[PDB]
Amino acid sequence: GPLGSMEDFVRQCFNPMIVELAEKTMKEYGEDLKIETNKFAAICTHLEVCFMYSDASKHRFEIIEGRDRTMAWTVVNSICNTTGAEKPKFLPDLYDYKENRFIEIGVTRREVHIYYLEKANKIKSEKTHIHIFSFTGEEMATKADYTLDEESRARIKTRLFTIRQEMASRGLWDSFRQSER
Ligand SMILES: Oc1ccc(/C=N/Nc2ccc(Cl)cc2)c(O)c1O
Ligand SMILES: Oc1ccc(/C=N/Nc2ccc(Cl)cc2)c(O)c1O
Ligand SMILES: [Mn+2]
Ligand SMILES: [Mn+2]
Repeated sequence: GPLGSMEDFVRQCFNPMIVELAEKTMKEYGEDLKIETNKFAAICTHLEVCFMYSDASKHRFEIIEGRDRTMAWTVVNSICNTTGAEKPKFLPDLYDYKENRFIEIGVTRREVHIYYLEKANKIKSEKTHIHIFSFTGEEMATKADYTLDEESRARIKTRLFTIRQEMASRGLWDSFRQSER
């Protein structure tokens, strides 16, 4: 039927804090949200997932993603100094105080195993744990260790589904999906 605006969708669907942080991430990349709207949506989604992952167990995780790059590195360095954790080469998304490791969060509509292998190939760090979510409910994680319980992860998955369903309902899903990578 009607074909909506992705910008409208993002602003109606995500929390304003998430939207603004997303805008900042894009601006930090010099990129224009009004042209790269699908990517804007992707950034909001990834942010929301990182935030949900953290809220699934308050104070277990330190959030790295969403901060200014400089500030993010200061947080990472302080964590490494306090815990003795090995400094990663790339900025990760979270730190798990319980399992004593950084976490990289991926969100994709590509096939999750391939996506996982790509992330793990890029990272090169034996320590950073990778957790990949797809919009279809599949997930993939380092050493089949999924960190959180089924309830929490299902909450994340459900949110992803809701996003996909509302996109599809506005006619936005095809473009969004095809726009990855
Ligand atoms: O889920 C994630 C996927 C990618 C990134 C970081 N990407 N960084 C990056 C991506 C593209 C260029 Cl050209 C330069 C740097 C990242 O920080 C994530 O949390
Ligand atoms: O030009 C670009 C547009 C989008 C992306 C990232 N897209 N990520 C994404 C895109 C679609 C789905 Cl369904 C899930 C995740 C991106 O990395 C780009 O460089
Ligand atoms: Mn990140
Ligand atoms: Mn990530």
